[PDB]
Amino acid sequence: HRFKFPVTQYPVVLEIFNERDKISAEPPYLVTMTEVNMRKNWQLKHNEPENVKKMK
Amino acid sequence: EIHLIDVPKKHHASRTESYVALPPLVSESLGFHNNNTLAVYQGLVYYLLWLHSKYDKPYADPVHDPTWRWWQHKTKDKDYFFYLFSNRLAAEGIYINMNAYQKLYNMSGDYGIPDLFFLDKGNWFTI
Ligand SMILES: *[C@@H]1O[C@H](CO)[C@@H](O[C@@H]2O[C@H](CO)[C@@H](O)[C@H](O)[C@H]2NC(C)=O)[C@H](O)[C@H]1NC(C)=O
Ligand SMILES: *[C@@H]1O[C@H](CO)[C@@H](O[C@@H]2O[C@H](CO)[C@@H](O)[C@H](O)[C@H]2NC(C)=O)[C@H](O)[C@H]1NC(C)=O
Repeated sequence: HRFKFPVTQYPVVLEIFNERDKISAEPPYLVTMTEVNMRKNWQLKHNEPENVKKMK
Repeated sequence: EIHLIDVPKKHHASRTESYVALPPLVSESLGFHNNNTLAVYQGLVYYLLWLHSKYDKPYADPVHDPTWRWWQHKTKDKDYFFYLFSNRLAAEGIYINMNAYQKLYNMSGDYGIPDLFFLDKGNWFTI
């Protein structure tokens, strides 16, 4: 997949599949992003509701 | 044969208030309880009945079901607490569940015609 210069607000939609259903990723299922090629010119923006302030 | 159907809710008919206080979980592999775990169970049951007594204050309070004022802010941390218990990282291995200690209003349990009935100003029942 090809992208135009600045890629802004690219949505990372994460779906959990559970045989019968596929639900969206929940705040209990906290996640980490890494860049396997070691590049570091990228940013990730996220909202923190008062359900993970302590998990995080 | 004789059968009673369309019976009326025993707890509503007899006007009884019912609470639930399940024991705290333990991370011990065999599942046994220490004396300290039973002490924690004792104190939690006492505090439940203490709120039962303090709910009779004249002022309404914002939310019904007195146990609310006990949990309140802590209800936002449940996952965190549960996490520390699942990986057995939590203090003495005890787990205190919010939903374990609460007053039940509507349950579907034992049935049949209740013994006591209470009536007030023209209200009726059927059997
Ligand atoms: C990530 O980007 C999405 C856009 O795809 C944001 O979702 C929008 O959020 C606003 C609220 O600020 C809503 O009014 C829009 O309806 C949402 N759009 C969609 C498609 O869901 C999302 O808020 C962004 N993430 C963060 C943490 O801000
Ligand atoms: C559970 O039993 C332990 C004993 O196994 C109690 O701990 C003792 O407490 C007394 C306090 O007077 C000390 O003199 C003993 O030395 C303690 N025992 C040990 C092995 O240290 C403990 O108090 C009991 N739990 C509760 C809640 O009372």
